[PDB]
Amino acid sequence: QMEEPAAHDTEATATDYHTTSHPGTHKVYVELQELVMDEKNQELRWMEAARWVQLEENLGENGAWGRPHLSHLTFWSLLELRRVFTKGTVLLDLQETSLAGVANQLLDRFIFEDQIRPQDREELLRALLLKHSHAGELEALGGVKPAVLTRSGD
Amino acid sequence: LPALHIAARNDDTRTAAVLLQNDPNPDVLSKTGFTPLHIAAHYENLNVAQLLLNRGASVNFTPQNGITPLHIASRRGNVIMVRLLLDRGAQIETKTKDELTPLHCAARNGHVRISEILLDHGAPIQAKTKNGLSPIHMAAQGDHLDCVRLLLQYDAEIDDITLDHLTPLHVAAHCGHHRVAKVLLDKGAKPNSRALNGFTPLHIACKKNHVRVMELLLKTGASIDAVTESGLTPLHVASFMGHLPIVKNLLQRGASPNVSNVKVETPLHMAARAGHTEVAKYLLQNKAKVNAKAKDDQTPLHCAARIGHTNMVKLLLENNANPNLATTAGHTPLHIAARE
Amino acid sequence: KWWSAVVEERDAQSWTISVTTPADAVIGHYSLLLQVSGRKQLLLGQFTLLFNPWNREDAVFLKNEAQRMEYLLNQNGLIYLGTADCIQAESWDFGQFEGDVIDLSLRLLSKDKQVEKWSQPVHVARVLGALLHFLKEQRVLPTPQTQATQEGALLNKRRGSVPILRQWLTGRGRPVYDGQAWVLAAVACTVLRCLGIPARVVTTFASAQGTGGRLLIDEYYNEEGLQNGEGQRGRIWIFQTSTECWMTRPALPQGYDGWQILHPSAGSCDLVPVRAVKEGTLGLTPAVSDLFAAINASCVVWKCCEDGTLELTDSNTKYVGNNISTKGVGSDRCEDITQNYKYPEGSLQEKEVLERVEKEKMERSPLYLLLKAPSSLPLRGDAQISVTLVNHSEQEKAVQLAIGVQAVHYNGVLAAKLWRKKLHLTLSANLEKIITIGLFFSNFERNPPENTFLRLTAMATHSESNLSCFAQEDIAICRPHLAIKMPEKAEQYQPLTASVSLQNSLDAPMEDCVISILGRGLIHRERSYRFRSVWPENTMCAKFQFTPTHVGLQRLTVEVDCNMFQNLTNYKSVTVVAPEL
Repeated sequence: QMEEPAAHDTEATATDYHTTSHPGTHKVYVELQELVMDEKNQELRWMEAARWVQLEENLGENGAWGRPHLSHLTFWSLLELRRVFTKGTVLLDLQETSLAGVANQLLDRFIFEDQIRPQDREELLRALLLKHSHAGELEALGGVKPAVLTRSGD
Repeated sequence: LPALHIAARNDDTRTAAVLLQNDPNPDVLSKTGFTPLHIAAHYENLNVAQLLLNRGASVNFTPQNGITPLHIASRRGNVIMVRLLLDRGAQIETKTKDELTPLHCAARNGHVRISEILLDHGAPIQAKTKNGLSPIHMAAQGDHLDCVRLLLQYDAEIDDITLDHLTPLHVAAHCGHHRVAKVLLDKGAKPNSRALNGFTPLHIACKKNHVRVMELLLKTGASIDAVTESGLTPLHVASFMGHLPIVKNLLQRGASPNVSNVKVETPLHMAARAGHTEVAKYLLQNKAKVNAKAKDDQTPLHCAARIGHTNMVKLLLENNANPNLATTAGHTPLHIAARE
Repeated sequence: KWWSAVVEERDAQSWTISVTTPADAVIGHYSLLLQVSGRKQLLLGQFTLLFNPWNREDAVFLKNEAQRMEYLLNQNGLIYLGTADCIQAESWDFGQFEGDVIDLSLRLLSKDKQVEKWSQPVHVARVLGALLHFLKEQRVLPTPQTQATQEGALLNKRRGSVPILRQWLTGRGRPVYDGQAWVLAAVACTVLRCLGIPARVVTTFASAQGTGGRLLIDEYYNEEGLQNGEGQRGRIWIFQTSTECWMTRPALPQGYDGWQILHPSAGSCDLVPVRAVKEGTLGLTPAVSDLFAAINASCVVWKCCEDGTLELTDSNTKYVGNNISTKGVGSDRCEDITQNYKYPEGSLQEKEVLERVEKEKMERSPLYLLLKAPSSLPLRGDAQISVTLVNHSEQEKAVQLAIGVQAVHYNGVLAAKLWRKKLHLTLSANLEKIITIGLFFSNFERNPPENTFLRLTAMATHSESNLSCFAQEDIAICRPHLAIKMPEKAEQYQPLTASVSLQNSLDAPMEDCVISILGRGLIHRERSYRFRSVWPENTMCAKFQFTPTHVGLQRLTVEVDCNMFQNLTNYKSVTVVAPEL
């Protein structure tokens, strides 16, 4: 068999990639999406849940946005965020224009640090490229429910 | 129409668009006879090239010269024009008045990529113009190295000749390019190959005074001793042309001034026919018998007397050639000195 | 011709305005202002204005299109190193179209304070050449005298041009030691490709950089066959890089458009057209004489002795300024443009120009040898060399033959004394005699440095006559070959599998084998992989998988490091096409 090598990190050559251009200051608009599946056909899709223009504004099951309000979290969220960000994967100054390239480079960087197994690359690349609906289509969909992926894709 | 070509030169799209909206003539001849497509191929204006090729612009529309637009586009070297003209249809194998193929014009200027594309599209590598020169011979003339490498890599018969039997080594030594000589040597060649005159490439290098080519040929192993069909030697050619450093190198690396031609003549005899002085001193310095007889037994004083050169004699008198010596006819250096 | 704007398309809530530009305008950051009769003037945005070799009436204009696409739009270049006998390409990345190059270049330019003379490329080119030579003289550190092999993997690896530009302007990265000072030309080319001036990087092997105005170079050699002492005012370098830019000369008399060499002087720079170098006109520009002296000048060699008296020696003549080469257009092969710099040697024309320039400057052996040596020598290996000797004298003669081998940097700087051998011979009866001798690396005295070239010298001293014969040759060191297997065409957004093969030709097992892959537009930044020990008999074979993203023509590079050697680079090209709809 052709023996595949192991990974190795060396930061001797990192400083040759530090840009000097000032990016500036910019305001932000945050959007959160998660995997769900609609009832008429067993098809997974990404659905938005809330926005953060000024305050957290959530999306109800009827499809109507509520009132803005302050952002309160839970302790398990912050604990797991610190734990998973301590061993997370970063990609700075990526040169892309379409989501497929970002997905492919992110998957390759995942494979490099042994986050996931190589035989799962196909399933995640199929997952991350589904269509992304919006608020107008929900009443056309008739409702959506949480949908976790499976190896066979069902 | 003398201005349609001006619109082609400036890539004036709308003017030519109106001119072909009204007029139905897609090709007219100038006084020279070149079509608008020929002048479009020169200045590389391709929007009008598309406009012409949309209607009636025959790619194989040869005047009495026979110069296709593809020939000019390969001449000046425009790549995208070659791809466009070949995509719309082109007959590669054509002839000019001088029967020049597009590969011929491509090889002469030095554009290597056009040659790659054309040889990919089925142009025959082996060919013979009016004389019979292959494209590798012409590209070897213009000192285009990587074109020689490309023609060798795809396909080339190296030891090809023409009507005057000329290996590419011969034209390389006649035009003074040692760089292509290196490639032709290490890939494959024969220094022993002789022309119609019977000349080695060493003889041509001795004639046209290129030195580095001589060094490469002798480091390969072209023989010092060689006989031209006249009967000469490279030492004799170097003496008759008046090149001193070639004589120096050839006499250092092992040579004999004592050599006889079909008429028995030393390089002293072969030198005093023109009177190069320093080559005479250098040949006399090494072992050469100045007391010698020619075909009619003329001494080198006899051959020197017809020149009228004064100080050439005293150097010959340094090795005391006697004026007692005379030819078969009885003539003496005094006799020829009074005759001339 | 002058600044203009037309309102071509009109909507009830929109205008489409077409701004046009004059052919001769100052480049830099502009700003658009709109002033109606009533209101204050309003800022509309910002833009930048550069040169275009596509316009016919502009000065810096290229007729052919493929020359434009190679010399202006390309980013993945080659730089040729090694001796003139074996030329080794090295992959280089200019990266002129990065984000920060334009603003950095304009900030470097704006230290001139002569604004109106920015409309012309001559002034910009001269100023930028002077500034970049000054910065190179500022920020380049000399080599560490102590031996650090464990950090030699980091001292001499190059990633491109843009990190060096950043480290020269701000000084927040890795420095560039004197071992690689030839990057400057490439850097300048980067700046010109940023600004709109087409440019390329040429390499002259065996150039006479040093003092100029004199067509003669002296070199001193030891009794044993080495070079006593270090340095000289004018020496023959192994190679030298320079920069060519394409423009038109209006200030000169008519007939000098085209390629020009950029020449900084020890600071005021200037540029000289190549046809001036070929024709030999010294008085056209003060820099032409030194550059023409830099291409075709001849050397004489002196012999030092124990008494201190110097002696002239009869040696074989060596050539200067041969095998001028650069990157070919539209491909990945070398092409020599050397016909643009010299006439063929020994023509009537070159003899004419030599006699004319010498006339203008006037106003201001019974035995010999010759040497056959190979053009390339394997690492941890051996080779054979041969010296012949021919005498011309009826009497027998005794001779002492010495052979010296030593490594040298690329600028003639001596590095280490390696080997010498002395023997006695007796030639008789005017017969030639050949001596063939092997050269093994195990017989050496020291390990050579990272980037050196060996100089092999031979000196035959006649016992009777003090006049001695001499010969020298240069040999580059070759490293084992690195095979890259990869298909020619690939589909976008698809997996692609490359293979890498290496054979341990060397006699030592490799340890700590660390390889790295990178490439612009293929992999994001840089990847590293580790391996087991490689025995001298066995090979290694590895496989990687990635996915192309940007359509067109790319190339990837691999780089191998181990304990025996560092920074072994290679490359391979690929054409990726858009997916079928």
